[PDB]
Amino acid sequence: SVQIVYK
Amino acid sequence: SVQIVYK
Amino acid sequence: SVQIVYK
Amino acid sequence: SVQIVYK
Amino acid sequence: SVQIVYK
Amino acid sequence: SVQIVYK
Amino acid sequence: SVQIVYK
Amino acid sequence: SVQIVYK
Amino acid sequence: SVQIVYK
Amino acid sequence: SVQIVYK
Amino acid sequence: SVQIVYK
Amino acid sequence: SVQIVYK
Amino acid sequence: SVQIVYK
Amino acid sequence: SVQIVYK
Amino acid sequence: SVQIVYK
Amino acid sequence: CDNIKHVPGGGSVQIVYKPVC
Amino acid sequence: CDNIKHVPGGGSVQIVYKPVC
Amino acid sequence: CDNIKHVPGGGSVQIVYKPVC
Amino acid sequence: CDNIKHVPGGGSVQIVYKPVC
Amino acid sequence: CDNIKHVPGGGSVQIVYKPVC
Amino acid sequence: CDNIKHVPGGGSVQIVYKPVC
Amino acid sequence: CDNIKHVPGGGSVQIVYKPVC
Amino acid sequence: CDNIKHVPGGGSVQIVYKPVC
Amino acid sequence: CDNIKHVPGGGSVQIVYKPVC
Amino acid sequence: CDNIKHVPGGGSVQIVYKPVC
Amino acid sequence: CDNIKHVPGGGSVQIVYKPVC
Amino acid sequence: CDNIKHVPGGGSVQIVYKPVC
Amino acid sequence: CDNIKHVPGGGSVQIVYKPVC
Amino acid sequence: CDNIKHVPGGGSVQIVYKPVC
Amino acid sequence: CDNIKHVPGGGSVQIVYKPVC
Ligand SMILES: *Cc1cccc(C*)c1
Ligand SMILES: *Cc1cccc(C*)c1
Ligand SMILES: *Cc1cccc(C*)c1
Ligand SMILES: *Cc1cccc(C*)c1
Ligand SMILES: *Cc1cccc(C*)c1
Ligand SMILES: *Cc1cccc(C*)c1
Ligand SMILES: *Cc1cccc(C*)c1
Ligand SMILES: *Cc1cccc(C*)c1
Ligand SMILES: *Cc1cccc(C*)c1
Ligand SMILES: *Cc1cccc(C*)c1
Ligand SMILES: *Cc1cccc(C*)c1
Ligand SMILES: *Cc1cccc(C*)c1
Ligand SMILES: *Cc1cccc(C*)c1
Ligand SMILES: *Cc1cccc(C*)c1
Ligand SMILES: *Cc1cccc(C*)c1
Repeated sequence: SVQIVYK
Repeated sequence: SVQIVYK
Repeated sequence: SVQIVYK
Repeated sequence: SVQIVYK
Repeated sequence: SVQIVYK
Repeated sequence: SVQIVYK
Repeated sequence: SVQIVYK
Repeated sequence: SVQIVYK
Repeated sequence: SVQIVYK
Repeated sequence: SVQIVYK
Repeated sequence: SVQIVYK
Repeated sequence: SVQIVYK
Repeated sequence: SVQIVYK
Repeated sequence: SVQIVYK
Repeated sequence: SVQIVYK
Repeated sequence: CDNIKHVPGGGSVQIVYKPVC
Repeated sequence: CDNIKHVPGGGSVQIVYKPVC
Repeated sequence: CDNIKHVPGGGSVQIVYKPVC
Repeated sequence: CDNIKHVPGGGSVQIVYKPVC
Repeated sequence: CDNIKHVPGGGSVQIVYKPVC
Repeated sequence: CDNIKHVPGGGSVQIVYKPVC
Repeated sequence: CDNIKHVPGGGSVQIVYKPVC
Repeated sequence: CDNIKHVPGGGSVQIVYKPVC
Repeated sequence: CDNIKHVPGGGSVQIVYKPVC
Repeated sequence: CDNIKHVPGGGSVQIVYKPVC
Repeated sequence: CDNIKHVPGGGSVQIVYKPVC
Repeated sequence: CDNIKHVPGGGSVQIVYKPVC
Repeated sequence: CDNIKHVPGGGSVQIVYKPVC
Repeated sequence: CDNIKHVPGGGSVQIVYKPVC
Repeated sequence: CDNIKHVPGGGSVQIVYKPVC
């Protein structure tokens, strides 16, 4: 699972 | 599952 | 499942 | 299932 | 099932 | 080609 | 080719 | 080719 | 080729 | 080739 | 785009 | 893009 | 891109 | 890219 | 890239 | 195919050959 | 195929041959 | 295939041949 | 395949041959 | 395959032949 | 789809669910 | 999809779910 | 996908989930 | 994917999840 | 993927998860 | 495509571009 | 494609570009 | 592709570009 | 690809570029 | 690839470039 938080 | 939170 | 929250 | 919440 | 909530 | 023999 | 024999 | 014999 | 014999 | 014999 | 020139 | 020139 | 020249 | 020249 | 020249 | 309640009975054979869906 | 409640019964054979989906 | 509740019964045979999905 | 609740029963045979997914 | 709750039953045989995934 | 000049505007959401094409 | 000039704007979200193409 | 001129703008999010192509 | 001129802009996020290609 | 001119911009994040290619 | 007896003649060119089948 | 009797003749060129099958 | 009797003739060129199968 | 009787003739060139199979 | 009877003829060139299989 790709979990990316942008700022 | 792709979980992306943008700002 | 793609779960994207935009702002 | 695509679950997208916009603002 | 596409579940999109706009604002 | 589907070849089905029923009994 | 699907070849199915039922009994 | 799927060859299935049921009983 | 899938060859399955059931009983 | 998958060859499965069930009983 | 298919681009074929015949002679 | 398929680009074929025949002679 | 497939680029084939025949003669 | 496949580049084949036949003669 | 496959580059084959036949004769 | 959405919301399909497929309940095969006794000795039922269903064959779907090269669907696109 | 979404939300499929597949409940095979007794002696049920289902064959899906080369689907694309 | 999403949200599939596959519940095979007694003596059920399912064959999926070369799917793409 | 996402969110698949696969619950095989008694004597159930499932064969998936060369899937791409 | 993501979020698969595979719960085989009694005497269940599953064969996945050359998947790509 | 060929020669598509897709120019989304401000706050535009497009969802294409399981296309075959 | 061939010759697609995709030019997203400000705050544009595009989701393509399980395409085959 | 061939000859795709993808030029994302400011704050553009594109998600392609399990494509086959 | 052939001849893709991918030119991401400012603050652009692209996610490709389990492609086959 | 052949002939890909990938030119990321300022602050661009690209994630390719389990590709097959 | 099933049972296709394709017998090209002299100097015959056939191009199938992005089929799904 | 099943049971294809492909018999190319003299100087026959066949190109299949990105099939899914 | 199953049961393909491919018998190329004299000077026959066949190109399959990025198939999925 | 299963059961392929590939019998190339005289001066036959076959190119398979990045297949998945 | 299973059960492939590959019998190249005279002066036959076959090239398989980056297969996955
Ligand atoms: C509704 C449905 C049943 C079987 C196969 C497909 C692709 C769809
Ligand atoms: C709904 C469904 C059943 C079996 C195979 C597919 C691809 C889809
Ligand atoms: C829904 C489904 C069942 C079996 C195989 C696939 C690829 C999909
Ligand atoms: C849903 C699913 C079942 C078995 C194999 C695959 C690739 C997918
Ligand atoms: C969902 C799944 C089951 C078995 C094998 C694969 C590659 C995937
Ligand atoms: C024209 C187009 C847009 C999005 C997805 C597909 C497969 C095609
Ligand atoms: C035209 C296109 C857009 C996104 C995904 C695909 C497979 C195709
Ligand atoms: C055109 C395209 C965009 C993203 C992914 C694929 C497989 C194709
Ligand atoms: C065109 C493309 C973009 C990202 C991943 C793949 C496999 C293909
Ligand atoms: C075109 C491409 C981008 C990233 C990964 C792969 C396998 C392919
Ligand atoms: C019948 C046929 C010819 C060429 C390509 C396909 C996918 C099918
Ligand atoms: C029938 C056929 C010919 C060439 C390529 C494919 C995938 C299928
Ligand atoms: C039938 C066939 C011919 C060439 C390549 C593939 C993947 C399939
Ligand atoms: C049938 C076939 C021919 C060449 C390459 C592949 C992967 C398959
Ligand atoms: C059938 C086949 C021929 C050549 C290479 C592969 C991986 C498969």
